[PDB]
Amino acid sequence: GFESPRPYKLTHQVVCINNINFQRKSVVGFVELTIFPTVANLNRIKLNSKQCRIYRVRINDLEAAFIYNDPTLEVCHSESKQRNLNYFSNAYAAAVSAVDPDAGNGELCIKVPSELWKHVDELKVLKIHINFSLDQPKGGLHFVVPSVEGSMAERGAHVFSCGYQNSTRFWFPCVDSYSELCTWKLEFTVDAAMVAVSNGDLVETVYTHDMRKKTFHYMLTIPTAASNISLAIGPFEILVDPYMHEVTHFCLPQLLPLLKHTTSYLHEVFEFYEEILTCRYPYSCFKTVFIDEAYVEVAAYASMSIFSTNLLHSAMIIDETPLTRRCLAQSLAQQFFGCFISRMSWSDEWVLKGISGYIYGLWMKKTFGVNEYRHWIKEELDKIVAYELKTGGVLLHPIFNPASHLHFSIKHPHTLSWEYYSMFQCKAHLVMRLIENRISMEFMLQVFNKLLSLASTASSQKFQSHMWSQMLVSTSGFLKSISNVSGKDIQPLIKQWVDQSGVVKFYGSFAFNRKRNVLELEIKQDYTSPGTQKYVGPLKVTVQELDGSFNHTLQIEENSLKHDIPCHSKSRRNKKKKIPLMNGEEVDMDLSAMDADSPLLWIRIDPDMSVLRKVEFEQADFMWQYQLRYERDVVAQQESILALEKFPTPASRLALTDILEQEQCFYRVRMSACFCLAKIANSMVSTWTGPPAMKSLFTRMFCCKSCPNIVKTNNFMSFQSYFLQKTMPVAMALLRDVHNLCPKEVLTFILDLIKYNDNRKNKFSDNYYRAEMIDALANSVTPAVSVNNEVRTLDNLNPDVRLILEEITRFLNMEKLLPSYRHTITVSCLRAIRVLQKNGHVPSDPALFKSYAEYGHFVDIRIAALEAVVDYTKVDRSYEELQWLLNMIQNDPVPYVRHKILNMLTKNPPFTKNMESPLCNEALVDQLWKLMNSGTSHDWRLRCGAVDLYFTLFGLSRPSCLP
Amino acid sequence: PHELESQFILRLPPEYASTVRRAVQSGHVNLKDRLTIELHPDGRHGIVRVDRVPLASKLVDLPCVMESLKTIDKKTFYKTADICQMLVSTEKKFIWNHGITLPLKNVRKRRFRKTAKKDVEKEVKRLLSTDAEAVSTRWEIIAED
Amino acid sequence: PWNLSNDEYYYPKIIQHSIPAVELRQPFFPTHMGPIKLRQFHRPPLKKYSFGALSQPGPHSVQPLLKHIKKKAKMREQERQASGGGEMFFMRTPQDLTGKDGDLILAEYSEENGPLMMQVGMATKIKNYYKRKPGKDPGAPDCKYGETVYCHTSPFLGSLHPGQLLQAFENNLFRAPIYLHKMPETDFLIIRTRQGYYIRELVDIFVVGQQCPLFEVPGPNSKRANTHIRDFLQVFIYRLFWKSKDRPRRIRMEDIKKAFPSHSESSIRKRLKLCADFKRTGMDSNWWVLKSDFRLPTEEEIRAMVSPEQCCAYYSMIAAEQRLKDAGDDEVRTAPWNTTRAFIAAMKGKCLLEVTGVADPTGCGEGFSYVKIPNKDADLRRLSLKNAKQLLRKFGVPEEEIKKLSRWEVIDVVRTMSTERFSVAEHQERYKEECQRIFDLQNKVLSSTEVLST
Repeated sequence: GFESPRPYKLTHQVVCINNINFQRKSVVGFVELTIFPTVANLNRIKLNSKQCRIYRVRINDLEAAFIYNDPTLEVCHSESKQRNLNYFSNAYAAAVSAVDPDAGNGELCIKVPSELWKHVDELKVLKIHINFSLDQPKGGLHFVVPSVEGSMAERGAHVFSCGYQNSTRFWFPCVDSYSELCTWKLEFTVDAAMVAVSNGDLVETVYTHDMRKKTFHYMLTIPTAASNISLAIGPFEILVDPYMHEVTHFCLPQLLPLLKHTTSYLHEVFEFYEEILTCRYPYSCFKTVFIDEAYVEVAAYASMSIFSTNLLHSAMIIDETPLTRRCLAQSLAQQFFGCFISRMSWSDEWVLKGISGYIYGLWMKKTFGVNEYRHWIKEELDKIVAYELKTGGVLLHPIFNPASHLHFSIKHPHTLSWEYYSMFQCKAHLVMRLIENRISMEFMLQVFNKLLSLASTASSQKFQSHMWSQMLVSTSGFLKSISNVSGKDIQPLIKQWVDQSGVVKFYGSFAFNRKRNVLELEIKQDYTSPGTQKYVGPLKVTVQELDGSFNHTLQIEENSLKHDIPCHSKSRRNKKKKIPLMNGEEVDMDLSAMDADSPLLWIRIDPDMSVLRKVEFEQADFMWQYQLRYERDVVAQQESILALEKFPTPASRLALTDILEQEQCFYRVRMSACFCLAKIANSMVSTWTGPPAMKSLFTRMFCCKSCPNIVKTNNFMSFQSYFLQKTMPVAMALLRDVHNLCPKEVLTFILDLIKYNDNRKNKFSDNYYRAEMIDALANSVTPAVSVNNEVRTLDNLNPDVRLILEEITRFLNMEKLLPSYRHTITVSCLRAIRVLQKNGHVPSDPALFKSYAEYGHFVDIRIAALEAVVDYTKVDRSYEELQWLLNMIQNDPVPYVRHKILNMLTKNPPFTKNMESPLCNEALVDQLWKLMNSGTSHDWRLRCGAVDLYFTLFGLSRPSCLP
Repeated sequence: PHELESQFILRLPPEYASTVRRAVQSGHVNLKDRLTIELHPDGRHGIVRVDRVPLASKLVDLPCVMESLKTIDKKTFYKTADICQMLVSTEKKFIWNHGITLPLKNVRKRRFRKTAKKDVEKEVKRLLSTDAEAVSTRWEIIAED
Repeated sequence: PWNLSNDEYYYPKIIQHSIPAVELRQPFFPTHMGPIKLRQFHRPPLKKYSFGALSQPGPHSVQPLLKHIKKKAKMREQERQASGGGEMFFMRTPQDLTGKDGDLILAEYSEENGPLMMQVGMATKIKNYYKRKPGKDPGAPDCKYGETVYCHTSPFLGSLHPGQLLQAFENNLFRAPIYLHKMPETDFLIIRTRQGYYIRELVDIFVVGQQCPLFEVPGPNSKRANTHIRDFLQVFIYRLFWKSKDRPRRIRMEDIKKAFPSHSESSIRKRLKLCADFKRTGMDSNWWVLKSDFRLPTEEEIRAMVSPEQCCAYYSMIAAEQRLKDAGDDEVRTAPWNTTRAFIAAMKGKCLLEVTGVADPTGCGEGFSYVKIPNKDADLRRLSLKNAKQLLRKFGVPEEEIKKLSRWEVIDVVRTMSTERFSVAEHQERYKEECQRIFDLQNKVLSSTEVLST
C-alpha cells in the first residue's frame, strides 16, 4: 500500500520549451500541471524548482502568488564560525530534507487563490500554469557549444539533461520524486537543422510559420515520474536499428560509422532481457543518444538512454568492445527495473539496484561465460569487503540516524558520498545473488516477472493512481511476492545482509587426525573489527581428497571452534588411478609433493561465495599448488595465485609457469600468474638459475622460431594470447635484481619489443598493446642515485633512462601527428613522465601536465594530466598547484572533470589529518568550507565530493590547524 | 489434531454404477438421498443402497497398494492417501486376488513373489497362555500317528 | 569479444513437498510404528470411529463433490492470478492435502512391498521420456500429465526405442515407469472422514512398474540408521520446545515417552541433557525447561536436520525388519538395504546385477533382481583343408565359412558341426541385453489392455 506524502495527486504534466538559445545558453518555457487535491483546504501547493526564474504562475487561469526559497544554496550561514564537519552534515541533511518532495515539502510554495477554495474543498481539478526561464544554467542541463564558427548545427552544439536521481528540478518545475507518476506531454521548439530527443513517442513534428524552427511533440502515456524525464537537443545523425525498428540511435555528426558498429549488438541484449523475464520491453520506443562532455558514462531515463561518445569504437578496436557492450547492457537493465518499476521511498532503492545489477550479471554470464561471471562476482565482493572494512559499512534498507559510523547522512541520495553510492549498488546486486542462492533462479525470475506484470497491468489504466502505484515496488511487497512464489521467506537472510550493515571475516586452519581419519577444521571469526559482524548460519566447505571432491555443511554457532568432518580412503595412491575432480572429469596428478598420511589435496571454505566474506585459510604450499593446477573453478585458481606469493619455493614457480603455458586455462588467471611470477622471482634472487622470468616463455609463445629476439608480426585475432602478450612484459618489467636495478636483459627485451612491432597485417588496432609497452617501460624505472641533491641535468641522466626517455618522446610526438584510440599512448606517456619525475630522473616540473590539462584536450588526457598534477602537489607540497586545482574545481566547463579532480584529491590527498604540513592554514580551511557551503551548490556531486575532501583532510572534528 | 483421511474404492454392479455415475456427474444433493452406505459391525459386510435398492457388500483387501495423488498444475503430484480396500457390491473370502487395472489380474497368484508372504502370532500367544495356565506340560515332536 | 572462458575443460558437461511433509508433522510421519502397524505398512485398515457422525451405527448418505472441487479450483486460480500469474505453491496446510479437491489420479504398484515408498504429503513429478526417431521425428506423442524431456541416455536399466515415449514417476526417492490406464466403469472413490462419506469419480489410474531406487535404505542398527533415530528424536524435541507457551520454554518427559515408547529413557535424557535441564522443585517443577544460553534452532535449521526421504528409508527398513522377523539368506538378499545398495552401486558402475534371481519382486521372469554380481585332433588333421572344405559343403555349412578357406577356423567349425581371451566385453554385453529384454517384457505386460481370464 502506497499513501502519498503530498496532499495532492498529479495526473498530467505538459512541458513546453521554446527559444533554446545556444549563444546565450538560455531556455524559455512553461509547465502546466494537472493536480487533484486529496485533502480539502489544500491552500499552499509545494513544487520543486532549482535555477529557474519563475515569471508567473496561474492556477485555473487565475493569478496566484508564489514564494521561492532554496535552503540548499548556502547550507550554513556565512557568519557562523563553526568549522567541524558533523555540523555541516546535519545542516546539509536538514536542508535537503527541507526541499524533499518525499516529505510534503518543496522549494516553490504557490498559494491557492481565495475564489478557488470552494473548488478545492470538494475535491476538483486544479491546472497550474507556471512559465519559467533558465538564464544561464549551472549544471541544470548542459550546453556543449564548440567555438568553431558557422551555424549551431554546423559547429556541433548540443544540449542534454545531466544529473543523478531527482535532478529534473534543475531544468523545469515539477514534483521531483520517484513516487509521483503522471502522464506527460513534451513539446520542444528547436532549430530546423536540429533534432530534439526525449521520453515517450514522437507523435508529430510541425514547422514554424517562418520554417526556421520546428516543434517536436512527444507523448508519454506510460505514467513515469518527473525524475525519469530527459532531453537531448542537437544536430544528431539518426540511425534506425536495422534489426529492431522501434529503436533509433542518435550520434554526433561525423560519427555515424562508429555508431553503426557500436550499436549493432543491442538487439541481442533486448532479446536476452525479454526472454529471461517474460515481459516485452514496456515502452513503445527506445532511443540511445551519444553526446560530448557527459555527466556519467551511461544514464538511463524512461524510454531513453544517454551515453557518452567516448564509448563509440570502430570494428578494429578491441579492449573497448566488452566495456561498451556492458554499458549498453546495464542501461537496458535499468530501463526494465529503474524506470518502469520505480521506487516507493528512498528506502527500497536496494531492491531496484539489486534487480538491475543481478539481471545484468545474468546477461554477463550468458554473453561472456560463467568464468567471466565468477571473476566479476569475486571482484565485486573484494571491492565491498575492502570498502566495508575501510569505513564502517553499507546499509541497504535503513529505517528512519541508522548509520552513525560515517560522515554523511544516508536519508537522501544527494547527501551520499559517490563511493558509497557505487558500493551501495554493488552490495545490492550481491545480496540479490544471495537471495537467488537461497531461492532458486527460476523462482527469482518468476518474482521479477510478477513485478513486471503487475506494473504492466497498472501501466494501461487511466485511474489517477488508484492503480498506478502498483508500478512502485517496496521491500515488503518484494518479500511478499517472493513468499508468494516460493513459500519460503528470506527474513533471516534479509535481517543479516540487508538490515545489519557488515561483512564477515573467516580465519581457518586445519589439522588431519590420522588415527580416526578425520579432518579437524578450526574456523574463527574476527567480529570486533569496525566493519565486521558475526555469522551464525551454515557454511559450505569443499574438500578435495584422493577419492574426489566432497562438500560438507558446517554449523558455525557463536561458541563453535573445532569442526570434525570425515575423510575418505587413500587407495588412489596405492594404484595409480586418476583423481576425480569437482566436475565429472578426472586427471593425473603428481602426488610426490603430497603428504603420505593425509588423503586431502585441498580445502576451500565457502567456495560458492554464499556469504559476504573474506577468507584467510592456512593450507600448505603444495595444497595451494594443487589448487592452482587442477581446480575447475576460477576463483579458487585466483585465490591460490594470491596465496602463492607467500611461498617462493621453486615448486610454486613451476606451478605458475605451468599455468602460464596452459591454454584452456581462463585468461585472467594467466594474467594474474604473470604478476605473481614476477613477485616470486623478485623474492628468490640469488637462487634463480637461468634467464629472467617469462622471457623464454615469451619467446616460446609470441616470437619467431628462427629469431628469438625478433617478435612475430602482430596478429591479434585470438583475443586471449593478445591479452596475455600485452600483459606479460608489464609484469616482466617488475623483475628486481640483488642491486635493486632492473636487469638490462628485460629492458633491452622490452625495447626490442617496441622496435620490431609491425601492425600492418592484423585487422585490429595496436593502441592498447603499444600503451601497455609504455606502461612496461615505466615499470622498469628504479629511483636514481642523486648525490648531494645534484640538479637533474643531461650530465647525470642514467644511461638506462635515456633510452626510455627517447622512446616516450618518440611515442608522444608520433601521437601528436598520428593519434590512436582513447589517446591511450598520450595517457601512457604522461603516466610514464610522471613515473620518471617521481624518481630523480626528470626535473619535478608540472608545466607539461598543466598544459595537457587545459579545456580543449580529450578528457582522458585531461584526467591523466590532472592525476599527475595531484601527485605533484602531494609530493612537492605545492601551494600554488593546490590553488590551481581548487580553482579548476570551481570553474571548469566539464562537470565530470570537476568531480574527477575532487575524487583524485580525495584518493591521493595533499595531507591527511595526522600530518603537519605547510598547507594547513586557516585560509585553506576557509576555502574548503566555502566550497562545501557555497560554490558547489549546483551539482549535488561536487558538494558530496567537497564533503569527502574536507573529511579526508581535516576529519570529523574541528580543523586542528586553526585558532 | 489432524487425522489422515481414509479413502477406499466402491465397486457397484454395472447398471447401478451407471446410475451412480450419472448422479455424481450431475452434481445435485439429490444423489446424497439416493446413495447410502451401511457398514455392519462385522467390519467386512455392508449394504450399499442405490436409489433405496439394497445391495450386498463385502469390504475386501486389495493385493497391491494404491495411492491417491492430487495436483494443481498436472506436473507435480502430491500423495493424499493410501488405498488398500474395496467395498465390492452385488479371512480368505475378504482377500481380493486381482488388482484394479487390466494388466494386474491374478497378481497375488502369479505376479507376487511368495518369499515376501508368510494369524500365526495370535495362535502362538494362545498356546503360551494355555501353557502358563497349566501345571505340567509334556511335549514330543511326533511321527505318523 | 568472444567467450574466452575455457568451459569445456572446467565444466565438462527440485521436489518441493508440502509444508506438513517437510516439517515432519506426526499424522503424516509417525514417530513410532508397532508390530501390527508395521505389518499394515502402507495398507491402513478402515478404522471404526468412537465419536462422530459415522460412529453412530446405521445407513449414512454419501455426499457427491462437484461444487466443492470447482469452487476450490476457481479460488486457487484467483490466488494464482492475484500473485502475478506464475506458478504458485499451494500445499501449505494439512487441509490442502485432502482428496476433496484438485485433480486426483490413482497410482497402483506392481510389486507387493517396494524398497521405497512415499509418505502422505510428499511430492513427485511425472516425466515423459521421449527418444526421437533417427533423423526426422514428428514430436513427442503429447500426454495429459507431466512434462516431456528428450532422453538420449535412458534413465532406466533398458534403453528406449526410437520414437518411444515412456512416462515415469520421478522424485528423490525412486524413479519408476508408469503406464496410464483408464479406470473401470464400476469403481468410484469414497473418502470417509468422521463427519460423513464423500464420493468422487476417477478416470485416470497409472500402473507403476519396478522402482529404480535413488535413495539407499540403511540396514537395521547401522550408523546412518541410528543417526536418523537420534536426529528424528532431536527434531521432535525441538518442535515440542517451539510449541511451548511458557517463557522459558518447558516440556514434559512423558510427551516424548508417548511419542517414542520403544526408546529407553536414557537416550531421551541424553537428547535433553544438552539444551534442557530438569527442575524438581519450586516453579516449573517436573518440567524440562530450556537452558537460557541455548539458542533454539530456527525452522530452516530444523528442516535441514532431517529430510523426509530419510524418514521414508527408515520406515522401509523397519517394515522389512518386521516382515523378515515374522518369516523366521535368499529373503535377506531381497531386503531393501541390500537391493538399494546393489542398484545404486550398479548405477555408479561399481558392479553388475544378476537380472534374473531371487530378489525379483514378481516371482517370474518379469522384473529385475537388484543383487550384486562382480563386474567380471588326429582325425581333425587327415582332412588337411582340402577334404575339410568338402566336409563343410557336405555338412551344409554356408559358403562364406567355406570361402574364407582358413585352416584353424574351418577345422574349429567342422569340430563344432560334428558336435552339433577376455571376460569383460562379452559378460557386460550379455548383462545389458538381458536388462533391456526384461524392461521391454515388463512394459509389454504392464501396458497390455488385453483382458486376462480369472
